[PDB]
Amino acid sequence: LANTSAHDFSYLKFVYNATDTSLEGSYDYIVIGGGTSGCPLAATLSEKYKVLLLERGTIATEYPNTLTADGFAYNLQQQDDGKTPVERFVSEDGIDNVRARILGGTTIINAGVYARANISFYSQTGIEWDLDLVNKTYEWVEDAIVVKPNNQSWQSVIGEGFLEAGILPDNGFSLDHEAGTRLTGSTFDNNGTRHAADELLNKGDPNNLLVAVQASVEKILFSSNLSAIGVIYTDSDGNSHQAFVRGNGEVIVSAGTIGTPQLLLLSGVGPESYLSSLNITVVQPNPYVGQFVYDNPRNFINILPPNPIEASVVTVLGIRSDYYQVSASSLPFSTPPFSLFPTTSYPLPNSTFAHIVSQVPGPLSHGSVTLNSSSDVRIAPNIKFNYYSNSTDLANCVSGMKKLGDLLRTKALEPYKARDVLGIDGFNYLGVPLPDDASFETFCLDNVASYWHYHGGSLVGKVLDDSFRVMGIKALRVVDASTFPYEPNSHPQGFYLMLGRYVGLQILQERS
Ligand SMILES: Cc1cc2nc3c(=O)[nH]c(=O)nc-3n(C[C@H](O)[C@H](O)[C@H](O)COP(=O)(O)OP(=O)(O)OC[C@H]3O[C@@H](n4cnc5c(N)ncnc54)[C@H](O)[C@@H]3O)c2cc1C
Ligand SMILES: *[C@@H]1O[C@H](CO)[C@@H](O[C@@H]2O[C@H](CO)[C@@H](O)[C@H](O)[C@H]2NC(C)=O)[C@H](O)[C@H]1NC(C)=O
Ligand SMILES: *[C@@H]1O[C@H](CO)[C@@H](O)[C@H](O)[C@H]1NC(C)=O
Ligand SMILES: *[C@@H]1O[C@H](CO)[C@@H](O)[C@H](O)[C@H]1NC(C)=O
Ligand SMILES: *[C@@H]1O[C@H](CO)[C@@H](O)[C@H](O)[C@H]1NC(C)=O
Ligand SMILES: *[C@@H]1O[C@H](CO)[C@@H](O)[C@H](O)[C@H]1NC(C)=O
Ligand SMILES: *[C@@H]1O[C@H](CO)[C@@H](O)[C@H](O)[C@H]1NC(C)=O
Ligand SMILES: CC1(C)OCc2cc(C=O)ccc2O1
Repeated sequence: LANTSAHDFSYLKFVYNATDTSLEGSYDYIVIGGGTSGCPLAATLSEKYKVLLLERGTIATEYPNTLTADGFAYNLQQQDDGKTPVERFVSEDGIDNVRARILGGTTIINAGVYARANISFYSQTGIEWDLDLVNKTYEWVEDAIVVKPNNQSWQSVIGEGFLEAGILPDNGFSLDHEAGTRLTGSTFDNNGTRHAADELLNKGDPNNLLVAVQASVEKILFSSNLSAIGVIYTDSDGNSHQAFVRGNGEVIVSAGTIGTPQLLLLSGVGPESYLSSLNITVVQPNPYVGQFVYDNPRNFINILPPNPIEASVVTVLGIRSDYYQVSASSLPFSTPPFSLFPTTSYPLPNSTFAHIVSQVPGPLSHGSVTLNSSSDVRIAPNIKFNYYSNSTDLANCVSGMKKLGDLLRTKALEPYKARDVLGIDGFNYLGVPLPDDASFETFCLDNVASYWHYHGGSLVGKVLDDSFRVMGIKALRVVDASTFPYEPNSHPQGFYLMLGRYVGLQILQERS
């Protein structure tokens, strides 16, 4: 595990403005998106080869509130001016959401929770994983940026509560996704400093790795034996740039669940009928690009204790097969953190509150990503998740919401009631309190938010082979959250950080 230490920006010595035309030319690898998977991938490939990492966002030093636990709410509260580290969007379902626009990607804006994948996930995928390597790669990430969190009074309350509510066994401190109650790792250190995927660039070879920031990759370039050969990207002034791969090199798309399918569709990789209807020339027909896009539901209640509670970052997890629960305690605010609540018309708290949540696993419900613009990558694509279109997800939210009921009934939570009455109506609620089964179904459907753990759109077995290659195209891979249809665990940053380096190692091995 990592120590308490300042955020390591040493890698800025090889970070350049995309306006610099001397970045243009040939590389062994081009990685698109300096995010959760993309940074460790680029750092790994740079051990042996010349790598260009292209990131549309700027550097995290420009937005200091990204570098502390205390800053979490600020980045969501801040207006999206097209330059900010948080990009706001609204799914076609009507649910407010965010994605990262910064070097380090969503690890620079997220809630810091670190877990390893459910050990059953690997065999469920049917990919021939090198499981020893997976574990060495987890340790490489964890050594760099993960800590054992210190005690936080709210998280200890919630852990006592989960155990009293029957979420057993007590797993103590563990990074593993396993049934029961545990303290998990965090990418916020014990001084509250955020550590993130951008610090994994410090593991790259500074003679081999170049990073362009404010680089908007607009198109993947192909050969006239179809190969990816390069990219077109534009800089912050709007001028265009080209970079290419050479010899046995490859372009990897690491632009996230939203950005990867968007760039593939803009490049003519996607469903023939759909692309044809936009007069986009088809380079590689594939009916599944931007299909099987998922967003795990977040359902929640908010309690307002009659005495102040101390704000906390989530470290204590309550895990069952059918639901994953946590709680954060928060200061009040008069500017809402965008997407914490599903719409902007949610009532504001004006005292300290506990946000107590359950996450639907999978989920089984899915939607898609489609282009809004057929040319401009800076225009966000359309995204729809179809929350609770699958009855199994609704069934699982019902079970989760019943367990949050059990949690509000524990001795652990009894001190946070406004009235010493027998029932959970003894709490004061911000928004809709918990309510047979139909009332819980209505509550699940009506009060859903994003968990922010959206995934899919470029699935292994649909768009990619078991080596993350785009089927039908040489020298093109995708490595990020677009790649799997089901969550590897409650909190997937750990899996995607691991995946970046792991796939980089598989690329270096395939080539040796
Ligand atoms: C608010 C929030 C809180 C979360 N909290 C947690 C948590 O506590 N723990 C946890 O495990 N998970 C959490 N998650 C989820 C997790 O952080 C993400 O699922 C994961 O980081 C996604 O990694 P990725 O590489 O797929 O995408 P990203 O990390 O978003 O990386 C993609 C990168 O590509 C860039 N990009 C996009 N398109 C282009 C383009 N055309 N050209 C150039 N660059 C481009 C983006 O700017 C971005 O930097 C959270 C998510 C959010 C939004
Ligand atoms: C870890 O993932 C595994 C496999 O995806 C889950 O085990 C499955 O769970 C369902 C519901 O309990 C069972 O009906 C399946 O048959 C199980 N499959 C296998 C291969 O064991 C497990 O639930 C996940 N664990 C947690 C705690 O989320
Ligand atoms: C890149 O250069 C332009 C000036 O041409 C400037 O406006 C922009 O802020 C720079 N971006 C970064 C990330 O330095
Ligand atoms: C990988 O580490 C996990 C704990 O995260 C352990 O359960 C598992 O047995 C390890 N697998 C191998 C192949 O060593
Ligand atoms: C595609 O181009 C043809 C002209 O070849 C035109 O008839 C049609 O409307 C165009 N469709 C779109 C959506 O641009
Ligand atoms: C683009 O997104 C807007 C939201 O601004 C949506 O309402 C509009 O219909 C979209 N256009 C296309 C072509 O998808
Ligand atoms: C839900 O998902 C399962 C697994 O994909 C699928 O078998 C089924 O068709 C879906 N169920 C409903 C209610 O649509
Ligand atoms: C569980 C979850 C979403 O984690 C993070 C979080 C942060 C805040 C502060 O704005 C408030 C509530 C909250 O809850």
